[PDB]
Amino acid sequence: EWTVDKIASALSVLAEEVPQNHSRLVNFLLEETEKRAPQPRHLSKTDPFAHMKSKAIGVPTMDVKFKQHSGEYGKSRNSGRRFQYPVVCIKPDREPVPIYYFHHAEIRKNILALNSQLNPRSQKIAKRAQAEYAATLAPYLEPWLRKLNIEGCTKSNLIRFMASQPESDDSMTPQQKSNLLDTYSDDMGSPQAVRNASMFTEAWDRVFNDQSKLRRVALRDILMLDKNVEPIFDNKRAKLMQKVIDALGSYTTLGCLICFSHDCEHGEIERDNQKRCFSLEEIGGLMPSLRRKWAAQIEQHPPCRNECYRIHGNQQVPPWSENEVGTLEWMFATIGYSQTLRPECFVGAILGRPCWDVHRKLQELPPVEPTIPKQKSLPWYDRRKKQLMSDWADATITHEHAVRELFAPCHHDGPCTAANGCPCASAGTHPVLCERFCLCTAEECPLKFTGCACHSSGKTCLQRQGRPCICVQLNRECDPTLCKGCGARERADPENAYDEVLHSTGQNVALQRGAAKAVVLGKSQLEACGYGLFAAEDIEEGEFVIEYTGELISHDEGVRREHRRGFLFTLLEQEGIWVDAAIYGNLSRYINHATDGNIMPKIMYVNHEWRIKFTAIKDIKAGEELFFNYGDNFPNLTRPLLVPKTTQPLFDPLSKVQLLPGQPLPQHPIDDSWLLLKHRDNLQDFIDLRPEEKEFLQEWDAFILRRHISSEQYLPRYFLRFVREKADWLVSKRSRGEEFSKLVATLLARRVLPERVVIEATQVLNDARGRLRE
Amino acid sequence: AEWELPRLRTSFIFQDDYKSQDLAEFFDVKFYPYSPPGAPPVFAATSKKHAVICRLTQTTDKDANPCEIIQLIRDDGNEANCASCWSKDPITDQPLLCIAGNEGNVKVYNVTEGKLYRTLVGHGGGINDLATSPANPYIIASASDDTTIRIWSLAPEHEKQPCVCILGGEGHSYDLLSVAFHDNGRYVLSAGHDQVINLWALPEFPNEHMEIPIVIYYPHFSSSEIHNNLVDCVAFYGDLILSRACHEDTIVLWRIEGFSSDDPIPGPLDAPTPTDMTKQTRSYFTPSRPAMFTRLAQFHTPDCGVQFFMRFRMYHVPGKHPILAFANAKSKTFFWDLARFGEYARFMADLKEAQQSYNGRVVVVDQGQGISLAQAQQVHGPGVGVVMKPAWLVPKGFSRETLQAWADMYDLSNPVGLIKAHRSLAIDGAFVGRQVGWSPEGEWCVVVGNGNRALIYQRWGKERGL
Ligand SMILES: CC[C@H](C)n1cc(C)c2c(C(=O)NCc3c(C)cc(C)[nH]c3=O)cc(-c3ccc(N4CCNCC4)nc3)cc21
Ligand SMILES: [Zn+2]
Ligand SMILES: [Zn+2]
Ligand SMILES: [Zn+2]
Ligand SMILES: [Zn+2]
Ligand SMILES: [Zn+2]
Ligand SMILES: [Zn+2]
Ligand SMILES: [Zn+2]
Ligand SMILES: [Zn+2]
Repeated sequence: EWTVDKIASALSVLAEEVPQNHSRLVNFLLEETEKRAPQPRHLSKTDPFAHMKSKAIGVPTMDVKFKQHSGEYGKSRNSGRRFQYPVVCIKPDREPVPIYYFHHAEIRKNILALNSQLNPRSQKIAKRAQAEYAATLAPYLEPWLRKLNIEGCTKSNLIRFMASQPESDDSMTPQQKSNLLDTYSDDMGSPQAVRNASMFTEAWDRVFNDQSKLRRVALRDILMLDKNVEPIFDNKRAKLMQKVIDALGSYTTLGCLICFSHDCEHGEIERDNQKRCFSLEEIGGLMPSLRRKWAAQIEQHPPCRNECYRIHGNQQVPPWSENEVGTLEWMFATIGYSQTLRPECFVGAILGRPCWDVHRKLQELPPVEPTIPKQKSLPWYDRRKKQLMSDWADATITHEHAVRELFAPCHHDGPCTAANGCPCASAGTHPVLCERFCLCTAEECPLKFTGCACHSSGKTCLQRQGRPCICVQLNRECDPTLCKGCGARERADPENAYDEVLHSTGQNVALQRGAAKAVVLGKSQLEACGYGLFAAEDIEEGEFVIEYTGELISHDEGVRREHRRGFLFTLLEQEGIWVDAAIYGNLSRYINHATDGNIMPKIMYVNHEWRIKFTAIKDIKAGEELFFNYGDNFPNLTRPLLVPKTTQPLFDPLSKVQLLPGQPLPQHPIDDSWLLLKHRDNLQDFIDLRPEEKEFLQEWDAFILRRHISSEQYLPRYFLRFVREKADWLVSKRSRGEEFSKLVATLLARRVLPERVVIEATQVLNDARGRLRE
Repeated sequence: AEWELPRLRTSFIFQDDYKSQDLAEFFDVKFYPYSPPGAPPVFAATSKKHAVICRLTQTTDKDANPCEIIQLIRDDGNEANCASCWSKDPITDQPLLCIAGNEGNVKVYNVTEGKLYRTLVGHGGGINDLATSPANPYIIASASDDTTIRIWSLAPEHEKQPCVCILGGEGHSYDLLSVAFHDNGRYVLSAGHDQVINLWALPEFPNEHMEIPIVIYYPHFSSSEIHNNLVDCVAFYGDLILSRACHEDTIVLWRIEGFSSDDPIPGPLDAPTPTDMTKQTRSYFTPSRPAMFTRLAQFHTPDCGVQFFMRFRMYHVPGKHPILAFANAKSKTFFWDLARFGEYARFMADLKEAQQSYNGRVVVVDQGQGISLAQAQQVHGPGVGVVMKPAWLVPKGFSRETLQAWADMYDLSNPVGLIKAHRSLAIDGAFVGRQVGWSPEGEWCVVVGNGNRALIYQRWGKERGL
């Protein structure tokens, strides 16, 4: 039977093995390192200096005074001798490149930055000391408990004691003391077991948390490192119909509406680097999107080669796991009331089961209400003629990106009016049009954007045409899906970027095409500037030159960064987003300022991204340097392609080697591996996700991110390439196909995957398994 | 003889060459590491404008000068220099000296014939440190104000584009001061004004032209927590780390949890990325939640004050004792012999064993005499305990002040302790030390610092009878 003092006595005796083991370990590692001392390598066979005698003496000449020393004192022997020496002068054959800070890496598209810490000093120092000691002592707590063997003095019971103590208020949280006492519970056992745990805790803090010191740690500090306590204090969490909803919640929470990845550059970062994905959850989760898919369905081929239910539909088939009933439920809900596609075939290939089997477990949906309250058209925008009229530049702020705040696209149930809380009509100073991701249909809603109306066998969708181009008026590029006359479907596809004959016809998609003009880093013609950007090919006035890409950051991160560094481009002034190209960007970060520029930036809306495009305002000959007038864009928040002949030295962007007039211009493919790795690890860091979802999420994300999709026009093609290149991999493990099956499920729920590709993937997966059957 | 520490033998002062009348400094010294074993050792001392190259020859005369200056090179450009390293011509095997400074270019000098071998261009700011790889003498690493490390190759296949690798990304965010190679030549440490120490894993480099250098975005270990100030010097000691920061007056011996140079070299996609912006340490190597590094020992280095860019050097050689050397900012040169720690702990063990195995009747006897444990046992027979005490343990049974003196120099039981220098040699006049360098066979130790002064220390001399 113990006291706090007899316990503090025994912890004192047990604690003196800590320095002993330390000395043992340091001595061991020192002895080990000495033994494996490295032999000096690459010795020459001969003393290369052997032939050289002292050089002491119109040659440049320099002095050296030598002193000699002896005795333990180091006292001299005299004032010392002086000698003069000839000096060999060697000039260098090359100039340094212009000044720069950081390695400048290229990125194809803007990336979303996290907020960084700005790194009282004494509290920082003291916490580090305490942390280092907590790690020293943690390995000892359980061997010592074992050795003392005081009833109720177990690691778990000391964790329970801590959670019940008055410091559970300043340290802990709703759900923090909840799920602590979920894994552990409250009961500490006998009345004497609770007394022991509390006397122990106090003896520990008396022995090791001596407030006189810097090397000091509370028991609480050590218990917090426990692998079962630590997850409770880690804020990296990703989160009949309620069956499906919960099955797809990973995909409806993480999957991006713009680019279809689950870790991408879209969405919002909060002050604590919690991220709201731009996902189905920002527009109401699964249900509003799905109840609408059905409502469109009610208001309206060949067999699978896996023993089609269409022909068969005995016994002798294995029992069904609940994992694989769910798999058929959620493919049944999100295919819904289809005519051209049924679950059985596709479930049949997701699970290794015959198509007739899933039909006799299937054979063995909430009602959908049909209303269209007819709204009067706004006088400033006809969506059927796709045209704006009269005072339109005053009624809306759809084109004034600087004044616009971002909102979740509307997902209400009625008309898009202030009365129903529609953000589009009413959140801003004025109405903005509803976009691709709003659940209205430009059929219900007069505010819906319908694309432009241009068609021309020549060039169209130009900066000024008889009827203007509504997309150009709204300062946006054309939508590959809405703008069906201009050729946007083919010209915004990056696979046609260098089809020069395609792009000589049909002109407002330069950012999505992704082809910049040929340009080249060099030393700027301007005194007091370092680097500049030089055109490498002739650019005609009006042509798009390049995009300003970089890290997207918020106002306060921008401030933190201007401090930390002792050039932050404004993208959205009122929302407070800036593009920072100090490290990540492209060659447009090197364009210099001139009041009389030859290019000009414009903020463009591009399929629910905002982006900075540079356009020529004069003819620019190859070799000319590019300037634009900075203006307010940079606030203080606090025919082979050839190196042109130019007066100024030019550089490879990476090697900083100097380019020679007329050799081939270096076009280096963009290195994105380091960027995939960050996104792979951001998914891995979620505590909310099982290993089997992580594995598939990370495999899809690695594929789809390299494609930078901005538009659902191109998803079905890349979705097909994924199932082809990965079908061998998807039928290997049963976890993988079921995860696949949820992705497909939530893409169907958004009507974003045509079912002509779902029946096609059913083929590739049945085939893939037929070749696995070896 | 093996226990001998150095003593001052020669000092010289090189004429002021950054004139404003006496602020000139020697910033680097390095002995040539590629001479056949036993050749007379040669070293280069780098001032702001000159490379002083001197041969050291042991003497029998206490008053002879062992030092002969065989070559003297001036950088005729506008640069001020502060970093050097050695390499070799890949075709001829002649010594090359690499010199680097504030214009951002590495000059490579053919020093036996007073010509420029070539220039390495590409850094966007001043270079503060150079290091040759122990595994390949044609591979040099440079640490720059521009935040990056560049890896250069003098091998013939890379003459048209010699930067084979840039260590960039967001590992460092201010000027780097220190770069160091592991012995295997694939692990590189970097440190600077941002207080971050980084460990990078270099790829194998193709033995053919590279139009661009490999770029590495993520170090495999990274921490700003080992020090609380700017880090100005870093080095491997085998697999262990030695490092130093301004205002701390220590050299920290520490290790990375789970790092062994006997495991396979991780690739670049094994690196840890910064998914958590509040974590100040991340590591690929981590084997309840453990430390990612652990402090081992702290060599006490008093009176550096606010001076930074002061560098230490360990002598680490098969079959000789490891010696850490460092000169502070008040004119003192400190030495530690790392093999005294084991012999002291071994001595204190035999002492405490025998003070219980004989109830205190223990006579302690010096080694380094003609007297064995066997001869000394004969003098009192099996009645008494005889324990052999290292000759270099000098008193200040044993006194309390003697035990505290010995514990201060040799006890490795406190990772936040301060291990006193084993020898502490005073320097005449005001002297801030910048760099230390050892001869191949370790009989010479050269310390260069301000006033363009070099202090030359010897041990194992041949002097006799003035
Ligand atoms: C961290 C410090 C500060 C915030 N910072 C950040 C960066 C990216 C950067 C750079 C740099 O990466 N530039 C390349 C470059 C770009 C990116 C764009 C254009 C149009 N043009 C360019 O060159 C350079 C300098 C700097 C300092 C002193 C200096 N002088 C001093 C006395 N006179 C001689 C030289 N010159 C340049 C600072 C930088
Ligand atoms: Zn996205
Ligand atoms: Zn079928
Ligand atoms: Zn609405
Ligand atoms: Zn809307
Ligand atoms: Zn609407
Ligand atoms: Zn148009
Ligand atoms: Zn359009
Ligand atoms: Zn168009």
